[PDB]
Amino acid sequence: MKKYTCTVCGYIYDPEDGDPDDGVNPGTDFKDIPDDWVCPLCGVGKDEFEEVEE
Ligand SMILES: [Fe+3]
Repeated sequence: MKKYTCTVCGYIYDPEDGDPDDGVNPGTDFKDIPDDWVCPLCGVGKDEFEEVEE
């Protein structure tokens, strides 16, 4: 499971951690996060995130 970055503020979604306080449990791949979820830090939608490839 890849990490994704919010391209607006730099927040990194790490699938190991999830975003549990917004209902996204540890182990949830980015593509399975409900599509109305927004960046916890800046509030933009999923469409401004990009996969972290390295
Ligand atoms: Fe953000």
